[PDB]
Amino acid sequence: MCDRKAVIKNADMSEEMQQDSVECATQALEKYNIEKDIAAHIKKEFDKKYNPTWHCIVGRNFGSYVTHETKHFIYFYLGQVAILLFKSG
Amino acid sequence: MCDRKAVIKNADMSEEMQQDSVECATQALEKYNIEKDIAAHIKKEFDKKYNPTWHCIVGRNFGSYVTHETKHFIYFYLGQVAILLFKSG
Amino acid sequence: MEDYQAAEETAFVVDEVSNIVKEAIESAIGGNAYQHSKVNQWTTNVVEQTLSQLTKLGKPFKYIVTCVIMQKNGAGLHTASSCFWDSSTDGSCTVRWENKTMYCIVSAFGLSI
Amino acid sequence: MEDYQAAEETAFVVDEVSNIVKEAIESAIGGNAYQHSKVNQWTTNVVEQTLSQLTKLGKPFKYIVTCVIMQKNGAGLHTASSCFWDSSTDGSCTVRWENKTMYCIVSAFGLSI
Amino acid sequence: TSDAVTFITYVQSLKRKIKQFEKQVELYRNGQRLLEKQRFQFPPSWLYIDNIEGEWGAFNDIMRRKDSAIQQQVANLQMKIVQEDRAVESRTTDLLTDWEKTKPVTGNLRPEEALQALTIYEGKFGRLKDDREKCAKAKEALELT
Repeated sequence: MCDRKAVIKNADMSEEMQQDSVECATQALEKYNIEKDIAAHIKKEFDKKYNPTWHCIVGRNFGSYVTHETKHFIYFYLGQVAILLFKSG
Repeated sequence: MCDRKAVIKNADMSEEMQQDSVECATQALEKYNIEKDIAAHIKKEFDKKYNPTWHCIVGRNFGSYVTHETKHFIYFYLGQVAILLFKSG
Repeated sequence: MEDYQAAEETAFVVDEVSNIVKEAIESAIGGNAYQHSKVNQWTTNVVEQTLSQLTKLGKPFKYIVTCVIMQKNGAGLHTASSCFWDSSTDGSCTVRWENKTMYCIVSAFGLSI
Repeated sequence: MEDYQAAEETAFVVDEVSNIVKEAIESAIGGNAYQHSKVNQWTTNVVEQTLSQLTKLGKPFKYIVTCVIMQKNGAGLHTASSCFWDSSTDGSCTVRWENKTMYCIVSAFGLSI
Repeated sequence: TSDAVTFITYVQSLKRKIKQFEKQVELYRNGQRLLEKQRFQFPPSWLYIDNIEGEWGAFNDIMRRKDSAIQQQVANLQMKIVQEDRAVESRTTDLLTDWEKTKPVTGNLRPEEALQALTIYEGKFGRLKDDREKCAKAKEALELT
């Protein structure tokens, strides 16, 4: 297992869901190679788990400014991949 | 005005709405040098004009998979800059 | 011919009530979106233009007009109004307008004096 | 003393109409939860019950009853009405009710014939 | 609003603490920096720094956006408290007149029945005292009137 340490760069969250995000994003990165598809996989899996709807981006060079639901916003780094995921809707 | 041709990849929203996005995005790119500030500009002015809640992503490479309400989705290129703007809230 | 003209003058025409309500609503709100703090002012406007322009008609009618404004967030819409008057001289007109995020229904009742 | 009793009988008394609206809402709605299908039935029963009770009063008033029933989803609700009549005789009564999941605003207007 | 203005007082009591916590965060935001240049292995359930800093900035902004705003519109509350204390003074004068009228100091009245009457008077007098003291405490807590 490639130990890609997670550095979560912002979160209005509980910790358990943040670590779920880290683990499943690591799983998606291990499973797929397309940033759009990584975000897609993570978005469906949280939509299934903690009820819709989120918005997930996976990439290297991107900047974001959105409005999210309270206690439902995370943004972290795995390896060289920044992953944002916020619930709004 | 540097005629950065807005080659528009994905669009579920009207053409005047497309052109408003393109004009004020040229505005945001020509006014700001940080993609985060560009996205904040565009989301804020769409929140002012087309009501909350907007979500703007400005970047050079990224993978996005989000759920948007109908008639409220754009994903285009200004130069090499990819801009994804969608409403969800 | 004169009797018909007098009856039309003293009648409650539904079409002009719909037009007057639409004009009042459009002047008061127009392209503005839904704002909870401004619903009070929007309703007050709609009703005051409606009542003023209905009084400007000069018809011998007591006017009762009600305005309801709604956020679009999936909530249901309905307006039910059953009344008891003389149908030959008193009338009612309900106008529903909607925009991207807001519903506005105004019901105007004109009763003979 | 007789004149006061006659005036009370012939006047649009607000609290009686308010209690009529409460009885109509409680009978038609009660504690049942909001359902899109039953909204029309609830509104029709409320309005007809209010109209029947107002007519049973025997007062020479034309009665106008409007009912709004609302799903609770965080949307603000405001109903406004500014009207012209002879304030000495005609009256109005707007009453608001609510439960865990529903609002209900009923407006009853009585106009002297 | 009393309870509300109580919480209003509460939020003022938090303001200093906010600054306090803020500077702690400042101290913290220095120490954690050492953490990465001392090569720390950050645990998974460790909530990372930028998370808390973003949400705390959001906290402070929302508080100072809305609490202050709701604080300025207190004139309606001010007049409500004014009329409430005016009614309290009116009821106090009415109770004064009732006490002057009600004096059972004469020995002809039955001690038990006059005792029950004085007990009803003392119950409503305690209610009046509670009303007066709660109006005074609301006035001094709001402290703008």
